Amino acid sequence: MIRFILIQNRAGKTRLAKWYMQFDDDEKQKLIEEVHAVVTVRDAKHTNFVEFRNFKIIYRRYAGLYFCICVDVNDNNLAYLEAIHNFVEVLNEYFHNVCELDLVFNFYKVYTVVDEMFLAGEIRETSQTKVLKQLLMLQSLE
Amino acid sequence: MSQIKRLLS
Amino acid sequence: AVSKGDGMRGLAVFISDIRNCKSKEAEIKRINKELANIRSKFKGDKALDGYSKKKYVCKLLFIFLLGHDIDFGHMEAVNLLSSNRYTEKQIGYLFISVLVNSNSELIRLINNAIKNDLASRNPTFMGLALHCIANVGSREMAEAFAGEIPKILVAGDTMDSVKQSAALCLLRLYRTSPDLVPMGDWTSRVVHLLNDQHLGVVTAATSLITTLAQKNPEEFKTSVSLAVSRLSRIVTSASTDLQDYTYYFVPAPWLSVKLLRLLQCYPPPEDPAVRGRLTECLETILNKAQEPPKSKKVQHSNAKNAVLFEAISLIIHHDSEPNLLVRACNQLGQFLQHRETNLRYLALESMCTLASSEFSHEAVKTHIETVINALKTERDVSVRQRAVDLLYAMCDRSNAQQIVAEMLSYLETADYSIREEIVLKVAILAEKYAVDYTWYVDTILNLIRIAGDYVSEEVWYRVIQIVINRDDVQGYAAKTVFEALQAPACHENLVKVGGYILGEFGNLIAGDPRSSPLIQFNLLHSKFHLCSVPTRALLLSTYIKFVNLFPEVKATIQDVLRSDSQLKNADVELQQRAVEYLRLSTVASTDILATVLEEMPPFPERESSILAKLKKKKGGS
Amino acid sequence: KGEIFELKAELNNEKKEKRKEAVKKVIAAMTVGKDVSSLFPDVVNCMQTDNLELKKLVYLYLMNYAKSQPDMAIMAVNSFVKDCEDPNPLIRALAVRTMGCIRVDKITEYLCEPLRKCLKDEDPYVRKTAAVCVAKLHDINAQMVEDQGFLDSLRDLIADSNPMVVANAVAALSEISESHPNSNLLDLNPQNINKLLTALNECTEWGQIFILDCLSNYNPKDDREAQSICERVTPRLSHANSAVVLSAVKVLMKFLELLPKDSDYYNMLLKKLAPPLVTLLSGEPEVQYVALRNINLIVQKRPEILKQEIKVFFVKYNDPIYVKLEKLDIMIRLASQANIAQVLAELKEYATEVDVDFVRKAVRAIGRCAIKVEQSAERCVSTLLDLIQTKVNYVVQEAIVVIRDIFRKYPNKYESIIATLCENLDSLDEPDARAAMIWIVGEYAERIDNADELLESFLEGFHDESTQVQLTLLTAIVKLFLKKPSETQELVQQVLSLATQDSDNPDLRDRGYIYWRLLSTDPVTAKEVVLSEKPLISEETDLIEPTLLDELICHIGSLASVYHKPPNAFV
Amino acid sequence: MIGGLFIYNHKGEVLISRVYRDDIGRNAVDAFRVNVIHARQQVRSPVTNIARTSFFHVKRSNIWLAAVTKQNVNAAMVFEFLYKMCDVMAAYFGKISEENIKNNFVLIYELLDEILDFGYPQNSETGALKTFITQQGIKSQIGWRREGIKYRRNELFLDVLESVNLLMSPQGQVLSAHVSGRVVMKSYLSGMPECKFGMNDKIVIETSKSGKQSIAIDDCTFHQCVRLSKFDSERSISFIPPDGEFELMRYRTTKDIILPFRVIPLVREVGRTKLEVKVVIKSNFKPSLLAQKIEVRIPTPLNTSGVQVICMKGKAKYKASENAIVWKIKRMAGMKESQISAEIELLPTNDKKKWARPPISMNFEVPFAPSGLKVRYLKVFEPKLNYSDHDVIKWVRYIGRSGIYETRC
Repeated sequence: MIRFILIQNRAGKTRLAKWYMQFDDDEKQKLIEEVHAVVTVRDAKHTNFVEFRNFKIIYRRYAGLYFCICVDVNDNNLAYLEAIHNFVEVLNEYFHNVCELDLVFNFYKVYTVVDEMFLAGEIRETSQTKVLKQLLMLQSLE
Repeated sequence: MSQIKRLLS
Repeated sequence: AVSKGDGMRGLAVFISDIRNCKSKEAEIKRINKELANIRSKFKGDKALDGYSKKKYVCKLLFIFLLGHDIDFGHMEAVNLLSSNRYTEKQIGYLFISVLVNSNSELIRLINNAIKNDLASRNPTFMGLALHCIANVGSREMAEAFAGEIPKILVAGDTMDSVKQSAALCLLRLYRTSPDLVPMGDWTSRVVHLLNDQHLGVVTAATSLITTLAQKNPEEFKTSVSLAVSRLSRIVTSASTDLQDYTYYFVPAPWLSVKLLRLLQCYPPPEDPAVRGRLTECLETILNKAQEPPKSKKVQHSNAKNAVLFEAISLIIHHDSEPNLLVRACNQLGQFLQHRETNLRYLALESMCTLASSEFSHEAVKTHIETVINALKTERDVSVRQRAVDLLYAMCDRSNAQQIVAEMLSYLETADYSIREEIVLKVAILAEKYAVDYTWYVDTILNLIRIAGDYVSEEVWYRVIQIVINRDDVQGYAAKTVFEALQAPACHENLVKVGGYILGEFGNLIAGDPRSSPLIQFNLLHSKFHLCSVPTRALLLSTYIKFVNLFPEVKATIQDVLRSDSQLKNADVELQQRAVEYLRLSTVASTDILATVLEEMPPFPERESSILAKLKKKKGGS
Repeated sequence: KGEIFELKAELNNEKKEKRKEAVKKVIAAMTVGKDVSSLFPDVVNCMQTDNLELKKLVYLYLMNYAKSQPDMAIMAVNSFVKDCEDPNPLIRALAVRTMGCIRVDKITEYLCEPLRKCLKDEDPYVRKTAAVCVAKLHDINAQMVEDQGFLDSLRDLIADSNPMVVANAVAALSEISESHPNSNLLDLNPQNINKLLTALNECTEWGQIFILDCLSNYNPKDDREAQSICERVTPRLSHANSAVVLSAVKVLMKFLELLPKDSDYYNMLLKKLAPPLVTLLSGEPEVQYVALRNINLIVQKRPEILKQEIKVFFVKYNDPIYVKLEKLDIMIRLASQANIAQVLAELKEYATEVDVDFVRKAVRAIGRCAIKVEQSAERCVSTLLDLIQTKVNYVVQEAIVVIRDIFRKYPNKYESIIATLCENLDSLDEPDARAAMIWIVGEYAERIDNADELLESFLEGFHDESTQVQLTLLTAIVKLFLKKPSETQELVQQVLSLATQDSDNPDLRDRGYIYWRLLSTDPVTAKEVVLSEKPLISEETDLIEPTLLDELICHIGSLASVYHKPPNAFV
Repeated sequence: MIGGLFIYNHKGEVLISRVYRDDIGRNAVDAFRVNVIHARQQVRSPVTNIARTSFFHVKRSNIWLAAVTKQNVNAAMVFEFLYKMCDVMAAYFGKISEENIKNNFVLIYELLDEILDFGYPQNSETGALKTFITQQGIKSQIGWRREGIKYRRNELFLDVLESVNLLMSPQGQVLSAHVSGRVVMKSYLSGMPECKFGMNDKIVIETSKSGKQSIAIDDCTFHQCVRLSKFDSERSISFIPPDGEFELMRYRTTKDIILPFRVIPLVREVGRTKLEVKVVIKSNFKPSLLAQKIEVRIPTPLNTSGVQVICMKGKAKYKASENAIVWKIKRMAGMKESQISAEIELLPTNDKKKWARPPISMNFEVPFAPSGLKVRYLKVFEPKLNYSDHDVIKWVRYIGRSGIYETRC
């Protein structure tokens, strides 16, 4: 199970936050601060996985952006390390040469992409082909 | 910190 | 091609004006200003059109995602849910997905919108709803729609994009209110989803089937036969087939990994043919792993290895046919060798798991070198542990001296939360796998030597214990201790182990004047006046054993005990030991004293109480 | 495209109305982590202006940046020296205070003369600045400063008019003279003492500190000189500012070790020292602490000063915990054979109260009071029993131990109340306590018939006990068996078995054997050995080596008065 | 003299930073942060030494401000200066809060470089400082009880009831932790008494202790009758106590917790046949005090067939009843340790186990608050009856219970 997906930058500004279990605001907040305190301090000599509370966090930096997926401990690391990646690849196709800004000024459609590829804590679509085909069929929508 | 850098390429 | 609508200048402006802000409090002024403007656009005569609602809502949703709160706008959001316009429904649903409430009215106004969309048989709408149900998962919803979701999922005429979302929606309901998700007729027809033309469906059905099968294994046992048939068909047909689902030359890695995780919810296929094909299929996965790579891009490599690791986990999980267990251990072997860190970590984790297998032939022990190395080189405290942990789980008498060494050097430069747990692991392996007992003794008092703050009483008791039992080491220990004791710091635990070892033995190193009786007493007493009391007590017991052994130094020791520092000692235990030993160095017959301070018997081999045993045909005793 | 590229333009714009307002933003984002630097030159040539607001702004940028990038700092020199001439004393002083903060061997040469001039500038604010700049530079070239004569230049400033300068010169000069101990850069002769014994009556508050701290190091070698020097610092015992009060005390305490007791003066420089450091306890909590750490020192070396003053060191319910602790120690030290009455009462109170961790400290003190005031040991034991009657566990457990050691320090004398105490075997959980009780039952067993099941009850859970009690209980049972053999034939067996067979602490196992072997083969010696009058236990340290105490009475003002370590244990 | 000047907010984030001597560096600053500010069992003092580097500090509001030196400075002096620097700071903006400092970076740094050159204090007293401070200066700034209650003697009780939770990694990583707090006062004292209740630091400014896979957020909730007037002055929680028993304050910290026990789990999977477990428990509170009612629950496999242990202190029972070895210790003091060693025979099986090995849970009780909380005084003032605060009987106990206290195996 995926517990949450974060996208926050080198300073910890969250720029996407899909949660997959019930949390309060006060919780969601502390959580976002913690995911920062942990991911931001790791220097690539380290590995892409960390014990995080009772779960773990897969994550890869892309420019100033940390893409974090929190998962159950028994979850397949490489699986979720590439999910993150092909999700980014879809974003870069939807937005063409995507960057932090697209994800801010367009935050509201970031979520429709995310939920196309992940829903209810599980992976949904993997096929960049179909997920793009759909994102482009919407958008033609009134 | 210049948030316009591409995430890929 | 079709046109492409979208954009919302009002928003962009609200953002820029805010991403602006010559301060962290202009940000706060510009909010209340937009907030006040948005309210009083709802809070006005003429309601607004979809475009203006959609937009002012979105702006609110953004203000929320900044960290300010929102005491309004939910009703404007529910309006949007009724719109025929996708972009409008979208924002209403998004709004109420992110900002929920207890408001009994809104909860049911919303359940109505959702009810409708679900019923509209419009797939885009059905999705928007299905998603809201699954992003929110409120008990209030499970109640209203738990019954309809399955109905959708299994229906024939259901769009594949909805079949997908319905299945993942159902799953979230099952994790929310297991009670409201019964075990209907849809079961066999969900399992049958594993054969769907669409692989995105198969992927969703699989997540659902995997979570149901864990408390309903019997209902879904039918899924194994299939999960195999698919997994086989996937890892065979090359790059031209399964067009859409190939990722960097790896066919449907995610669906593969999911299918292999599903096969782990069960025992090896009960039926021979199925157990066969499944096993031919893993033969193959491992086969493709050794072949020259179809690409070198890290993506291809990570996808391929995601599937590779899982098939290994299924192999380790099943634990049958050694041949597959061995090949896995050899591939896990190769990962360690390949310069890297993500794989090094994963491979050690996987290998460490593979060690609790009983038909590997212990394949793990073949790689002692490869992993001892990983530990030697790799910076990164995580890879460094997952390695140490492997070595502990694969220690036998053969490589113990080998490992204990490598392990002592990891200790030397380790964080302190690691010191104590490494000291034990090491102490275990040595008093367990030791042949040469001078090496056990020598091993333990390295731990004491440099890392001594972390050796517990049990550990040092035990060498003293072991040294009293084994004679082939009493001399070597008495010697070795005498030399470690020459260091001016040396942990206090060395002074404990040493003083005891010289009170008992050490007469048997007092031939050589290198370590004369008088030379040893001066050596111990230099450590005395700056040791804990327990140690000083121990030392005193040592002192009098000397008066026995070495009548030359009775003269001396006798008025170390006679001095105020000891006889008038403020601690009661110290003053007992003093007065008693002094008194008996005086009063006792040279014969009677020699009896009292005889050589102390061996230590009884303390043993287990049996907490439980197979008795009346079952666990507990 | 903007960010930093946009602040560079905001400055260059020759509208010195725009420059002014723009510079503001740059200076603001230094104190927010952002890596400036790209704007260094552009700031520097905002220096070329009149506006005193905008200049002391740019200097913040420069100074909080020459203590960081001194290598990119020295590129402003020609503009720093220019400001050393500038008519406005503020930009004169500013140019000097930042120039010296550029720590690089390369500026020794640029600064030489600009500092030489500022050292004899009309304005004292430039002079006060140049004075400590002399020190700020002896840090980067201790020779250049002895050479270019800045040393004799500081020595001038001590005779300077306005104290604000004197003050700084006296510090800078002492800071150097310390770095070069032997070189006698201060010297202090009997004549040039009056020189600075006078600046003491001015020199702002700080500086009176710096001056007093130099006087420490002088030594009259002449009674009459110490007396006429003390009567010249006696007044500084008031300047509020405990830093002065203490530093004066530091001086006075070292000189007053001259003239044994005649001439009322010594008798009076003692009476004269009480009021001030007493009224030091009335300052802020942090300063109370520092005083107390020094009073601790002081009453050790010279008891007579704070004799009658014990009531002052009494604990107030809201003293910060650290003050409480230090008060208590001093209470102990003043505990006179003629006021424990008062003192114990007080401790009794503290144990009654609510700060548990201090309650513990308080009862242990009652014990220490019985050590220090030998003739009072009885009232101590009295109040310990009062506390014990409270049945409040945290209190009892700490009391039974102290009792234990009062027994061990004065006869037995209290066999009376022993049978009583064995009313509290209820909640003795803390090992140290059980161990104390178990011991009391061992010794003194002939006075408790109970002993049997007393020691027996402890025995029932032996391999679960403290290694400490296990050992104490071994000795206590053996004791019993030599005192009441028969009544206890089975007990000694069980203990000796368990110590010997069941215990795997080797130290224990031995004593199991030692006793067993001794009892069974020579019981008439076993009794000779394990019983027999133990001597009266002697305390511990109490004080401090008279020679290291002397060494930090010398340091009464400093950190070394707080940690009681000599300066060598922090560098 | 004064080498560094550092100002932090309650969190211990650095607000102002001035180095006056090269000696200092990134050293003494985290050093003070994680050692004084984030102290745990250590009782703080005005001056503390850390790595041949001395630290003077004072709290003003919820703000810490600290002087660092590597020299043997006149100690009284550094505080005298620290006091002046707050006085001056308040003349330019009243309360010495985090807001007022975040708003005066410049006024402050500029203030410093005038009150203190090269670490030598420089006399302020706001004397003609206008002609030196070329910068602006943005200023800014019940629970009822019947009349005439009468009691025989005046007593009051204080139970400090804490429940600490922990999920620890095998290697000893605190993956998560939180104390849930509660100070209950039972007050059998007469009249209309205003009593003051000073504590140590340990909290800064509700839900009925619940959650699982839910995040503990720090908080604090007082009684109606609580005047929080002076909480930025240590504690001085002043209040006028309801009669009898009441909840004076209900909190929960997640920061500087004194986890009472480390569990060190050395498992070891010897094929699928047997499983050899060794578990150590390290008490690491002060030695002068006793944990009680200790249980340690090692979970066993579902295909367990045989179990034998070797218990040092205490006794243990296997309970297939509920699938685990239950080791009970009656009592152990602080800073001691103990060990158990199980060998566990497993039925052959084919597989299906996955085990997921649940954590080793503890249950225990302790005479201290894991939050670090310490009751420091409680003065009763009653002016009509004017009975002595000293004649008020006062007892406090701390009860520190285990919550869910799991170490991963």
